[PDB]
Amino acid sequence: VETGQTILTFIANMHLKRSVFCSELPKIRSDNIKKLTEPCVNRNHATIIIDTNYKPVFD
Amino acid sequence: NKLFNIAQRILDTNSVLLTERGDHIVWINNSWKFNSEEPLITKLILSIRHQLPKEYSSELLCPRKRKTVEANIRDMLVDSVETDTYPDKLPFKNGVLDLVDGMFYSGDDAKKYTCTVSTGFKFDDTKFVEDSPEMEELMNIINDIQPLTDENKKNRELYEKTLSSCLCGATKGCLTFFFGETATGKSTTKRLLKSAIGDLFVETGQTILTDVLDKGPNPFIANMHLKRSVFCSELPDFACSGSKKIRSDNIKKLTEPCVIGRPCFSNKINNRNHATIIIDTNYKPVFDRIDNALMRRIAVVRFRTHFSQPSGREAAENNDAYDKVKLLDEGLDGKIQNNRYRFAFLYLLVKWYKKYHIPIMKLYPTPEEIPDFAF
Amino acid sequence: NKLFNIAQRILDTNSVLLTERGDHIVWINNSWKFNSEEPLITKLILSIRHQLPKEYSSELLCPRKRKTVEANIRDMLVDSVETDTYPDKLPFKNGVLDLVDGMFYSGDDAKKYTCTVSTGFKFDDTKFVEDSPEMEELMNIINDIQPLTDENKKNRELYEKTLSSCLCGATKGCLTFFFGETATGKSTTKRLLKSAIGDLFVETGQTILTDVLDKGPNPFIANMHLKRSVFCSELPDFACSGSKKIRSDNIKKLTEPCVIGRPCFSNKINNRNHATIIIDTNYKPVFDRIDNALMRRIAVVRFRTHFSQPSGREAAENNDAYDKVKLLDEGLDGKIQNNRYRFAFLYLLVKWYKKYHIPIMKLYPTPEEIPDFAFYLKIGTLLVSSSVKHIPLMTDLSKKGYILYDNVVTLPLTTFQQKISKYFNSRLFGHDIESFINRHKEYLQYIFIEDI
DNA sequence: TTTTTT
Ligand SMILES: Nc1ncnc2c1ncn2[C@@H]1O[C@H](COP(=O)(O)OP(=O)(O)NP(=O)(O)O)[C@@H](O)[C@H]1O
Ligand SMILES: Nc1ncnc2c1ncn2[C@@H]1O[C@H](COP(=O)(O)OP(=O)(O)NP(=O)(O)O)[C@@H](O)[C@H]1O
Ligand SMILES: [Mg+2]
Ligand SMILES: [Mg+2]
Repeated sequence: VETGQTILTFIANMHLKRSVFCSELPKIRSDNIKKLTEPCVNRNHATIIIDTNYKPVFD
Repeated sequence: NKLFNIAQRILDTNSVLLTERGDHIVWINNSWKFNSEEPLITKLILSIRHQLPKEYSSELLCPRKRKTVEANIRDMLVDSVETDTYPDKLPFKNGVLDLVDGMFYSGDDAKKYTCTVSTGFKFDDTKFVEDSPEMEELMNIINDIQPLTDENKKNRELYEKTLSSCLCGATKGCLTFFFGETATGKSTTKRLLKSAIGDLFVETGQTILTDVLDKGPNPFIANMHLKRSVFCSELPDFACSGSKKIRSDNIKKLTEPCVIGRPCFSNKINNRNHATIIIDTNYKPVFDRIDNALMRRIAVVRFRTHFSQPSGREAAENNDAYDKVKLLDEGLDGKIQNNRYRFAFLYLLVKWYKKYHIPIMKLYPTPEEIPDFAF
Repeated sequence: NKLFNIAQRILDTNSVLLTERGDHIVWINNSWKFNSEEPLITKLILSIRHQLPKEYSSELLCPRKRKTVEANIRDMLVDSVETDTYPDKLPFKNGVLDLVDGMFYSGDDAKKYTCTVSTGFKFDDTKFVEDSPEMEELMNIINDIQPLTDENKKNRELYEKTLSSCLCGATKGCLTFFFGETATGKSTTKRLLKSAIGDLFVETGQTILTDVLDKGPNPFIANMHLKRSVFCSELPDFACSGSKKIRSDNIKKLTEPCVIGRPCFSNKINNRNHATIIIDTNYKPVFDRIDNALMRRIAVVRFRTHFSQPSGREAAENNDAYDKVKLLDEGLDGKIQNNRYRFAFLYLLVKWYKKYHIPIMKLYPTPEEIPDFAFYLKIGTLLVSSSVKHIPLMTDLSKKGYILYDNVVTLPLTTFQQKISKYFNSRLFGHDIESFINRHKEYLQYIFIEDI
């Protein structure tokens, strides 16, 4: 699954997928980061892989 | 048992098929059709009654038994066959026209290409020639909107390539902007396109570019399924106070082969993107995020001819945004509305397709036309 | 079998059709009717039972067997048809009135023009005459609201043209503003028009102007499908604070032949625009952005006759917003509501349509009425744009402050500011001048007319 | 269930 600047900054399009891709990180909303770790938010089965162009800055 | 054999015989003719989305497509009157709010399977059961044997035909006249046959058919349909896999076929209400050669297929020949959408009108091979005065009148209309001058050569070619892309059913990698001032012929071009392709043409609202799509039913997105041309007219002056500056993420989704959106009282959320998306603009677009991905997704076609009235002619000739000034035809919107140029603009589109989009179809961006992309 | 034969003879008469929007239109009582929540097909089956032989008519008295016939009918209707394609036909509840002629058609003659809308009242030829002693009173009313004088000559003609175009089932390219002070006759004109065309007249809200048209269910715009006259009322002085301006985005959208907007619990997002859109005003409208594409779609009709009570008459004869003052008629409002002038006004509209909108129907704008367009109108006659006709004249252009830059034509910002300060002050157009400078910003390719 | 509501 591909998704941009929505999950970091689609609940149905995250269920049972083994991988979720986010691109061009345009903060990163660390509260959202903590949410994707838990198995239940639907069930999380995805190695959420992010590709970046520049060094990211957290909140 | 007898109604089970009727359903099996109907299924043996491959006139009902199931799509991965969940549609039931029927083959009535030389055209594949699907509709979630119309008894299309029963319409086929009634029409197919002439091909079944004599004793099986009388049983199909009672409506109640036709729903029994329909239930049997819907239970038989477990598999799912891919549809609309031919990007160089033009579906009409009575056949399919090949865009590489000039051959038109009607009947079982057109059935091989599972074209579930259609133009909505029949193919009449009497005006699809080149001759007849409709073509001569139309060629004057087009040559005034986009003159054949050398400075317009690249613009005229981009104009031809974008319009001929509406014939090809496939995913298009660019979003074209029709830029011009008032009375430039953009809406005339759109209305000519609509009569040429008919039901393969849909107009959508502004929320497909400025508003987040994922919320509730979205008929403005669900109606673009398999359409080959989407027009979003009247781009507002976002470069002002109190406005929404399009959206750079929507363009990424609108270029993807799959678009998410569901109709009312329906669960089908996947739509296939086959449309050349053109936006009618008096102002060139601006975006919240200018990325590198956005660079190869936008093309601009500029209209620089003013169709003025005899009263306001002198002022028009002293305008920078106009290269030619012509005379407005009051009785021209009526001719387009009555579909007079339906099969002449269609021939022009077919010729442009044969010249440009075979054997490879692709649209290229023109980022050196937007002030924002200059930096 | 027997109920299948009945359904086939019903389709042989072509009394039920399927439209491109999925609606089943039926031909009952000399009119094409459609309704998404009414049993119109079974209504036709019961009504049409008299044209069937004896053995078939008796089986149509059972509601259960009329549903079987209806179910058979919907299965045989596979192809759509085009509807409402004749713009010069006025459909009534019992026929269609030709506008190019005075002919009225009722029967199979009116069936050819598949007009799915109608006024909703039966046409009366005994009142559609001319003499009609109510017509004298109607002439008295109309000649007061829009007097027949030399000063109110082009305004009276525009008034007649706008009201006549409400009979045409085609797309109108202009939006008309009924502008006047209080008690000038705008609502009387609206109520007279509503009485004459009936259900072809619809009253809509203010959202269709000042908000987006496609943000989910918007019944205020989906009710204008196939309507020939749309009225908006009382824009709340948009030039003042706490107001949302006209949003010229919708003005161009409302002119297009198709307007995007959907009703509740439906996916029909395309509506056909056949409407003359008229807005009653006490103040001139103000738009968010002024464009040449906006000045091409605006017309204004002025109302300048005051109908006052005897007490406050003298306070109205000294007002510059009124040209004439007349006694208010207290019983006039109730007479219009009773459709007393229903057919006299219709005869007037048909006569004016024959005078103005034949053979080509088109509404023209009046940019010289809106005060917001004055700046653009002045600039249109103040400047010449770029080049080509002026390169050989640059020898005489060395003086008068003209310089050379980028080898076409140039003018410094200070020079243009000083020059434009000499034609009109910045007291009212300072923001307008700044907006023009910003939009056309440094150098400015523009040449004065007097320097040519 | 969509709209209504958030
Ligand atoms: N080749 C032509 N010859 C004569 N009249 C034409 C021609 N092309 C267009 N017109 C007319 O010119 C008018 C303006 O065309 P239109 O399609 O509205 O352009 P437009 O740019 O979309 N208008 P706008 O929305 O203000 O930008 C219409 O009445 C057309 O019928
Ligand atoms: N020709 C006429 N002779 C006498 N009275 C008339 C005439 N025309 C209209 N009236 C009456 O004059 C009154 C005021 O007219 P009205 O239709 O309310 O204009 P108006 O512009 O809508 N008022 P306002 O909403 O404040 O702008 C009403 O009671 C009408 O019935
Ligand atoms: Mg236009
Ligand atoms: Mg009023």
